Amino acid sequence: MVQVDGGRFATSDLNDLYRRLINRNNRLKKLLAQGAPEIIIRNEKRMLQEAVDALLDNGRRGAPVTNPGSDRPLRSLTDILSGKQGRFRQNLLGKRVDYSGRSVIVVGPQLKLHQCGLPKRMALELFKPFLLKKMEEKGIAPNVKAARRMLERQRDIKDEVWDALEEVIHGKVVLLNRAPTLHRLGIQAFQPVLVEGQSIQLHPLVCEAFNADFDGDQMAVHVPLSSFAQAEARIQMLSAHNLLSPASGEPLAKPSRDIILGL
Amino acid sequence: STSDPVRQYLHEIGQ
Amino acid sequence: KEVRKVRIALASPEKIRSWSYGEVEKPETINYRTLKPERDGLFDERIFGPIKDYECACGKYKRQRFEGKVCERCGVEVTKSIVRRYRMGHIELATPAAHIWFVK
Amino acid sequence: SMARPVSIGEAVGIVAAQSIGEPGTQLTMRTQGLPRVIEL
Amino acid sequence: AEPGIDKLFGMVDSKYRLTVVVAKRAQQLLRHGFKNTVLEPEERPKMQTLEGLFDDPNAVTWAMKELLTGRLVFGENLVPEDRLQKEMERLYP
Amino acid sequence: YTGRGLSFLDLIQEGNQGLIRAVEKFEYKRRFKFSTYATWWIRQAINRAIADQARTIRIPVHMVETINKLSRTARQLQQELGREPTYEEIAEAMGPGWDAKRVEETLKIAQEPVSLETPIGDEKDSFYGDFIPDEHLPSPVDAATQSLLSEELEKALSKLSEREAMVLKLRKGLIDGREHTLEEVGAFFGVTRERIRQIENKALRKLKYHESRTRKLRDFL
Amino acid sequence: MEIKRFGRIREVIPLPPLTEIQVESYRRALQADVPPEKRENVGIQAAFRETFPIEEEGLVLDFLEYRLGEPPFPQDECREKDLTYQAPLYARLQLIHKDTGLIKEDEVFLGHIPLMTEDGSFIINGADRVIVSQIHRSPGVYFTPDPARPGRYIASIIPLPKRGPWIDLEVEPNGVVSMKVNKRKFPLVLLLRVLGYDQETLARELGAYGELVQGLMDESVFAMRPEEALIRLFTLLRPGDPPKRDKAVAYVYGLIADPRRYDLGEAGRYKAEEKLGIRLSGRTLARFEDGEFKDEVFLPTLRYLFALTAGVPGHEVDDIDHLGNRRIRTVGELMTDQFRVGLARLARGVRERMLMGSEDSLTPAKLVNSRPLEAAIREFFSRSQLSQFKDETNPLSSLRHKRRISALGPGGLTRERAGFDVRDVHRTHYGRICPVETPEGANIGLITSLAAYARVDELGFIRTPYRRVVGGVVTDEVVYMTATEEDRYTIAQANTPLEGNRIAAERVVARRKGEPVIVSPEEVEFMDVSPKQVFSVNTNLIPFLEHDDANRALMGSNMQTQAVPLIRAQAPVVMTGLEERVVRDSLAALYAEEDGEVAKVDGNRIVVRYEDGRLVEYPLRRFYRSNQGTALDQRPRVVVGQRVRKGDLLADGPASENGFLALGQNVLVAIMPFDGYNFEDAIVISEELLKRDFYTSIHIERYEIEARDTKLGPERITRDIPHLSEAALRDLDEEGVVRIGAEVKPGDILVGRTSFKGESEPTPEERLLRSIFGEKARDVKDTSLRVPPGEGGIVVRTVRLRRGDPGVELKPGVREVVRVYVAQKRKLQVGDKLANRHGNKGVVAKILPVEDMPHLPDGTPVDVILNPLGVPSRMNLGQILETHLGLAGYFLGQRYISPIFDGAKEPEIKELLAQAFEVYFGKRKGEGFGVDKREVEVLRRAEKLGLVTPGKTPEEQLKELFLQGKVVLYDGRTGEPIEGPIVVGQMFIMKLYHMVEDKMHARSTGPYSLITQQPLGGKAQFGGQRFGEMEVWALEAYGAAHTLQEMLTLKSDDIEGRNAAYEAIIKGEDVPEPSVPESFRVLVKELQALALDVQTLDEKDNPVDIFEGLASK
Amino acid sequence: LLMGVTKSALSTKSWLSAASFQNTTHVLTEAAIAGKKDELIGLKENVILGRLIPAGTGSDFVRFTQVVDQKTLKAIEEARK
DNA sequence: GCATCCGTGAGTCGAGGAAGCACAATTTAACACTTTTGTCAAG
DNA sequence: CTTGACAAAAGTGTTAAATTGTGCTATACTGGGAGCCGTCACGGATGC
Ligand SMILES: [Mg+2]
Ligand SMILES: [Zn+2]
Repeated sequence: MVQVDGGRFATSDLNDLYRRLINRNNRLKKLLAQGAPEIIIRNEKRMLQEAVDALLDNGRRGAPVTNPGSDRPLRSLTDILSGKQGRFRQNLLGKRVDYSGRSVIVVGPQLKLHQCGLPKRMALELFKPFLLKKMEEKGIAPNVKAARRMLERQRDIKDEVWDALEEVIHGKVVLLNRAPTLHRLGIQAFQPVLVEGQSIQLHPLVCEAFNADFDGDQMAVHVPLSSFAQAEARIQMLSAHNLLSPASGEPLAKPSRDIILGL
Repeated sequence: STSDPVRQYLHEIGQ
Repeated sequence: KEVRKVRIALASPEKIRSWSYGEVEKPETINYRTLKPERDGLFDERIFGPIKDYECACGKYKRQRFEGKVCERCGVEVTKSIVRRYRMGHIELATPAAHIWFVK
Repeated sequence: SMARPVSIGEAVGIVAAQSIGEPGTQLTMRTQGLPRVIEL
Repeated sequence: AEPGIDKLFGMVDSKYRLTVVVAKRAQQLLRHGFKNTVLEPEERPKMQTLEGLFDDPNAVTWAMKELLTGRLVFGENLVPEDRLQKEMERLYP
Repeated sequence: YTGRGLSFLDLIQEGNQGLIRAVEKFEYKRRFKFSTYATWWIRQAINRAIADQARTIRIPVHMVETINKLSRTARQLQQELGREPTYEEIAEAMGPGWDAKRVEETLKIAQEPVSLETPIGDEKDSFYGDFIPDEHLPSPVDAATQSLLSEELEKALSKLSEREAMVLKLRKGLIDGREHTLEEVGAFFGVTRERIRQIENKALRKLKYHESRTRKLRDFL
Repeated sequence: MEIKRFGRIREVIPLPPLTEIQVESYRRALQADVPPEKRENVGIQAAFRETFPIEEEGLVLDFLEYRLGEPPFPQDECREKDLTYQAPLYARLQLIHKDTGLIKEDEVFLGHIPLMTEDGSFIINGADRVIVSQIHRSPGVYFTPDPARPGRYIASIIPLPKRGPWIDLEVEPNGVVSMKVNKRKFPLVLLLRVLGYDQETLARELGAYGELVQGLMDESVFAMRPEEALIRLFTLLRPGDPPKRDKAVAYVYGLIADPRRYDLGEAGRYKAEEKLGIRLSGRTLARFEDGEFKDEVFLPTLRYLFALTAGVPGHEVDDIDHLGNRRIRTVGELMTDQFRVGLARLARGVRERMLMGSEDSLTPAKLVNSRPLEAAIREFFSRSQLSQFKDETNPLSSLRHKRRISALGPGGLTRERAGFDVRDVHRTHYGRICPVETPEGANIGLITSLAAYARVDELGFIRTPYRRVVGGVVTDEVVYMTATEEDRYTIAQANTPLEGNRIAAERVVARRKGEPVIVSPEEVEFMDVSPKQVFSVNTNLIPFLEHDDANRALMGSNMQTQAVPLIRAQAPVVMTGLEERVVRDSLAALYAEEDGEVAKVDGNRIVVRYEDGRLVEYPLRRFYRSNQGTALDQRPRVVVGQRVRKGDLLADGPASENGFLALGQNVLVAIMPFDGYNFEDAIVISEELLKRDFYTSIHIERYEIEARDTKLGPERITRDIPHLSEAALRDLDEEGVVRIGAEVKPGDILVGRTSFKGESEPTPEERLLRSIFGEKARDVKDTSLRVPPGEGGIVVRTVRLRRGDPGVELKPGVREVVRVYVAQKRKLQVGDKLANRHGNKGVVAKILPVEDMPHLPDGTPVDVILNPLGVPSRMNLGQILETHLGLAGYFLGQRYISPIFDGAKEPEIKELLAQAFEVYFGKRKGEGFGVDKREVEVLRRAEKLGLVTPGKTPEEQLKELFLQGKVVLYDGRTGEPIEGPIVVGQMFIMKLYHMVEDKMHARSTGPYSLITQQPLGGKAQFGGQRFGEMEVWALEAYGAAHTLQEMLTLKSDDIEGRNAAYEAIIKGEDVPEPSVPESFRVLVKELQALALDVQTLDEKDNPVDIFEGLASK
Repeated sequence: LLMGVTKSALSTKSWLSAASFQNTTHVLTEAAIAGKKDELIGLKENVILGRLIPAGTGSDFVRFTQVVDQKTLKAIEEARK
């Protein structure tokens, strides 16, 4: 039961389901202490059973319990765990992650197969902890906290921060992801090339694997952090290392529309 | 009605 | 040690009471005026733990030095407020109620 | 993917599922097409 | 592609063993500040900076180059883990 | 009484409790029929139940009565002014002891919490809870700056004497977690209260000199 | 620049008012201007007459009349103050005492009714909204074949939505007719006996069909009295209730006979009489009068069902998707339904209030509590699925939004329960619903557009115009007819050749019930008005539409709604003819009411002296921010002293050029591959476009902040923010708000605010730090509004609302609200999306300097390079034809109007290209230049490619190429010609609303969720990217175990892991090993809340505590 | 016996992976009554707990490989033998 | 064998945030006072 | 290192408001109210 930025209170449906069970339980105790007739006691016990049922699995038996003033059923314990919006599929089998970005993709014809074009402003946020360490290592900032204040305001960013960023990413790779990820080639590791602009440059030969075109598509960006994650991405997930199809064994990074036409 | 708690209660008090 | 297996089983009333740090006896959540958790309610500090680290409800203990202590004035344990994500209560039913999973 | 003997430790089950299901949208739908595969 | 990736893949029976070896060696290099490298001064990876050429800060790059040289030994149960760290600390404080 | 926060069966059971109370107090000598006297208790029980169980955040019965009266007054004024009354009109109509500020505070008191699972958008895949940040647990940036400051303060306290560092760490709660006092600090060391104050002040002056000559600790403030 | 028009079809009638579907429906519902006595029984007047009189059974509350007052505030004020543009509604009601016979009348204020603006939208809580019309099954009696048992049919009786149950009539295999109501089946004989039907009557009426009547002549109940039958039926319908005549009759009367509970509708009643050949007195299945039930439609319905089964020639089944069986519910009808719903709730309180409390001293004002009525009305206009945030990216966007027809919404289908039948193009869609304009995706076929000439009739059925043909000569008599009426005629095609008014062709292409046929002129009865009536307004804006595949035309019409207004917008070089009417009907431009003279012209307003002498001043909407953030302003197009006739243009609105719809620029285009920058829909543009400010748009962002009353103290909007230098406060005025005209970048303060810090003892480290520096902690903290990452511009406006301001209804506890408007002028950049009208779309991938672009021999560089590989697979050849006509127009200096399916053809385009070559090449000859060496090399290749005739002169061969739309093009980098002639022309391209500036987002760390502690989602929340199930599979398939583990724990919800990981990185160390995610701990506690003992064990089966001992008692 | 992919997946020996597929109430109700113990064999169970999946670099075949240089190896062998 | 019923399932990112009063019982606030604590100058 | 004034800085103790909980109304009143409604697959279980 949390207080929102505007001072209003937001609460979960479980509190309402718990209150109903507690209210009915307390009332039954009072009725039993009063020696109420069996008809009243039977109604209270039947309501107590239904209140427990709604708490555990709302709507499974009978009409769903709704919050007065609306017809939206209250979300019970079973609803929390089940379904496409439940705990399993929404929070355990997949998650939202840090060190991730997104932008529109354009074609980079000058790139090598293992390279991508990463915008500088995306890379600045994606590699921020590494950049702060490099800023402190150099004389750009006195400490990590001073360096972080420098990056907060756009007009406070100096031209040596971009030189430091170029050093941070040297040799590292990033993961480029396009939805839907139909097969494992929907994620590939590239060595970023910091570029001016706001769109990600994608190598032409990997568009078929991503099923990507340049009509407005977008991709996500992920930064593996440890040495193990960087080693796996550079060895196993690098685009230049996955040239054949895992499904049929035929080339999957190969000449395409304009390349075929010219040759 | 077995499915309807209200109908079941009304039937019982009507006895 | 490392976790190697996960087991699932039915919980008896005795086991459910061993989990709980106290019985929730009132449907009160918080005070409409002071916004503090109500005693014996669904957000009680005497059951689920303090709302802020190493600070009881009555404001008599306010440091980690009194760690693992329970204030006698308010009854709130002086510990981390993160235990409020892990500590369970319980409701003692006047009469038994079947679990709908094992019925429907 | 490498035209060489598979290496021990590869999740061939996941690869098999992605290989089968990836071209699923290219199957005609209008006993034939994707419905035939689903029934099988 | 990574330099000498074809040769690296041919040095192990499973491609995932190469990643484990590279990832572990990179951690060793970082933990000792690259003072335990088997690479000669003229073999050390370099990065072009505004000031000038400096040692590559990427430890995964260092491990791959060292692994190609053939001066590293990898395997299972080569030495006890505790003794290995103790000796490497002594040799490269 | 349906549609006021309690379900139909909940109203019946609360009413049944008033009916049980009516049988206890009903007096047949008066020759009044049972329904005339019982209807008072049945209604009273139902109304008290609504005042006590209709809201997630319970508002006392007296405050519930004030809220109901304020709603009635606004509704009557609204139908007479041909528009929504302002707090000034409502306060004037409520009577003595009421002003625009009190009318507004009472209305702020009577705001029910919103559900964390209310859908947003035509397709039900987004909810209010998905947009509310958690501001209790420290963020990774906040945790690191706290640990960085502790490390720097530890180094700065190294330049102090063996006892001067203990004095500052004891007085500022850097050891046991809670601040100690001059007398309590003296109890540990056996020195009088006045001397502890001076030695701490000299150490604080020492640290100030070190910080000025390094300026390695001002950024954390 | 002269305009040349193509086409032979003479349209006899102009396009109807494009927004009349919204405007006319709402007028009829309100009837605000009709005198109260002349008001018809429609709209809210029918709602009042249906609920009243409210009788207690002896107080009667009667409704006499209603009236609507003037809106409290004008439309502009409502937008500024977040109000709803509405009129107060009063009802004149009289309370009559049946006992005394005394009448008291007074006018009660019922509430406020939102008012529709002139353009056909609403202002709800300060936001523009549109009520989307809903298509649903028409009420009536329908006869469909039983699928399980061939040869058997079922009769369905359908009332208005939520106005009675659906009734099913079936002939069971036993031969007994069963009536199904509310999922309960029973024999129709019982209900038929209730309606006072005898054995003899059923024999006389339904006994001439065969054995079917014999299955409806069970004498076990015929001898039963109608009263007993009603009691018998009441037991079946609701088993358990004490069978009582008063309760039994009330149930049956309220089920099929109560006009306040069952409503067949005006359309349903009309359809039933048309099908069954009867005349219904009312709109209910049966009438209850004289204390007895009278059948109205059950016997006629059964008679049709029997004869259909028997096989009489004149009876047939119903196509439920036939557009004569599907109707449209407009805003007027949708609003009236919610008015009736809330008005019934108002009556319910009246009855429960007139039976308690001062019975004699009651007045209409005391009885009536209008809160239920207002709540129903506000709910419809706020939380309804059909009440939608208005789409106003450009003038066309809003026009399209008001003509949309949705099959979803309350009372409609479900986005996942709709089959192919509801999503298909029905043959009756011709001329009524556009076959191409629809959302591609999950909503394909569920959202549609009204066709250009179509209008919804009084009953809700779409009609389209047809020209009457008599004796082989087409007359000018136009008839608007529905699909059911259209099926009776042979309708010819609009392109049918006519020699004046007589059909000249001996063979005429026509339709008979939607089937194309070839007939003679004497068999033709009607004619299409024009090809435009088959398509929507958007689709009618695509030139050369007959050359484009429908799959791309769907994209072409949808993308026109996303084009952003430009500061230098231009009307297309090739137009269809609907460009002027779209601007006229959108009400974005300004026109002269009648003849007059312009007296004052200014950037803010225009004053016109009309002939009658009255001065009218028109304020101009300047730099107004729409719902989409695009700037909408009107620019005067007249000068002081200029004479203007009635209807002349006074000022252009957004995206219009001299009254013509201008959604983009006209650019010089070359169709060729260019170094891989054209790859896969990517577009290459010249830097010359940016230099002259083509595709430059103005966008405005609104930032809001509130100062609230708090327990710790009131938040304050101030310039004195703690721990801030003068640089960060440089642009803030004394009031604490950013000055107008300042440029703001990300991280800059817009409004300064301080909030009282919560009482909390500081940590010892920070308490020493403060002691060391001798700084006392302040009681307030910085909580000001800053520019988010990736945003900024120029501050153009600041609005300040304070509590107590006239019309400012701030929330309780809110002291004031500050709104800042930031405008920015966006130029075309890499990653921006461009599109033409033929479905060709792409993002800018490369901006080249002028000297790198291909250029004509005269030195003219092209502006855009398009890949030819996008044409062959898409089959949208209309863009090639547009380019050819654009090339001719470029050199002749003219524009063209080619109507769809009746316009420019290749022979006419080639005759224009021949003229364009004379100016294009004849100019060179006079200048003293011959044929280039580089052109001669290209002409040699061309004849080997079969493009030019061998043996001709270079000039003749160059002309042969030109008539094909191809020119010799030079490479700006080398100076050498492209080895083959290239298709160069002039094309109309739009800058769409999808911009990379609004979509680039990156995050390292930020806000986290409450329960799961995982990162939030959305760029607005500074959230992370979702790593869903399919992404996890890809990492699993790669074998990246450690990469997968990081994203699951260190980067999502491992609270201790992500804290340590961040600290390790900023210290130059490697990230640590992850731990158990917090999501799994939440799962374990949730499984325990279900009474399940979930325990994590070790290799030896001993319990392992994953809660750090924090939950072990 | 022959069964479809849906029935084969739901009758798996791991309740964690079956409960996260579909029919969660049915899977959990039978697992709880039987006291089923999940051995964490497949990929879904390890992903749910945030463990290292037993595939790729997380497989026991390659997971315990060690890397060491000549100088340290000789010292360890020499310092012991 | 068999219908008929119920229950479970149906792609991925993104963007969209109506009593009223009486009275008793309990709690909160405002004094009052004494009792630490923190400084001071000395000494 | 103390050694005595000093002054807030804090705490303890009543007291009175201000808030909150609870009991009580005596003509006779005696069984609710809202859906209404265009999908298709499968098992699996029962009515037998
Ligand atoms: Mg695309
Ligand atoms: Zn306490």
